[PDB]
Amino acid sequence: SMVRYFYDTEFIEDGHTIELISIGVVAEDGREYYAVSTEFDPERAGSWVRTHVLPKLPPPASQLWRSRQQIRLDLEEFLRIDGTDSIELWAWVGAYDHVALCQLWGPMTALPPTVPRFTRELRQLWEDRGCPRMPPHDALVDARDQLRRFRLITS
Amino acid sequence: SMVRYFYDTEFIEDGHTIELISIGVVAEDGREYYAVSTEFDPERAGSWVRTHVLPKLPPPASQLWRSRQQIRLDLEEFLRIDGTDSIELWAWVGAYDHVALCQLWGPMTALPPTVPRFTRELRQLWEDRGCPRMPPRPRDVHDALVDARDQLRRFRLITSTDD
Ligand SMILES: [Mg+2]
Ligand SMILES: [Mg+2]
Repeated sequence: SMVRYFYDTEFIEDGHTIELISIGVVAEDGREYYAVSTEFDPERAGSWVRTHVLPKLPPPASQLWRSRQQIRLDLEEFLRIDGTDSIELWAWVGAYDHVALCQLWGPMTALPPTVPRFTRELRQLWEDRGCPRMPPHDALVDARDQLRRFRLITS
Repeated sequence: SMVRYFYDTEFIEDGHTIELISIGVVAEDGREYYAVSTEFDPERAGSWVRTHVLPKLPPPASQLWRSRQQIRLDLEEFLRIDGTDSIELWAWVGAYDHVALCQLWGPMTALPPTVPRFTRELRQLWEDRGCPRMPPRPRDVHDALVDARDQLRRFRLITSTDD
């Protein structure tokens, strides 16, 4: 069968690279994943990220802080890539999010075979369904909200 | 009061950067844009890009070869970023193509206000309509302008449907 995952990332981007700060992913079965990268340089954060992203992060002793390799491994387990379920990825205005996600494996040719090479655009579905009314920058909170919006849109 | 632009990019992406090779854009009113960047390093190309993308590029002397700044300016004009129509960007999937297009303006904060921050995905629209049988993929698919043209043709079939 098919399982949908809704995700969001926070990152530092400068028109050239995208340095991942955090990633939240929620499956439609209710499972949740959240991690913060130990490998981004907070000194490179612009004012917006420094004031709206970085203060919401966990304290530094939290086990939520993980290396990029750990996050990759954690996502391979979370997405159940070794099993037979098919995977759909969804994000809201997530072009950069998709890149940040794929770059945890490398070039998009390094993606595990069962992870799709594109992320469905939740904003597109929303508009396609006539922009139904939905409810009123932490990545797991945002990912959770995307799932909630999908279920409303598709109800 | 809205105009749809269908686009494709070709690039060298290595898990860190996305270095633009070319971009093709087709407006649903028939207008076309195509340019090839003078700034990507062809030696950095992988074997797949070397065989499928590079040989379809135009000769060095072609006026199609342009700087990144020039492509930006050209796109500001072509998309009519200061016009009254709203702009819709469409591509087969967006993601890497959307980042490659938008990095023409540098960081996300510098994208002109009227350019949308997402690209509508034809692949998603095609699936949402029940995966209708489509025409075959054309002769030179990894020529960015050929790709964009074909995307518009598909969009029209997917939406000029009986539903
Ligand atoms: Mg986001
Ligand atoms: Mg492309």
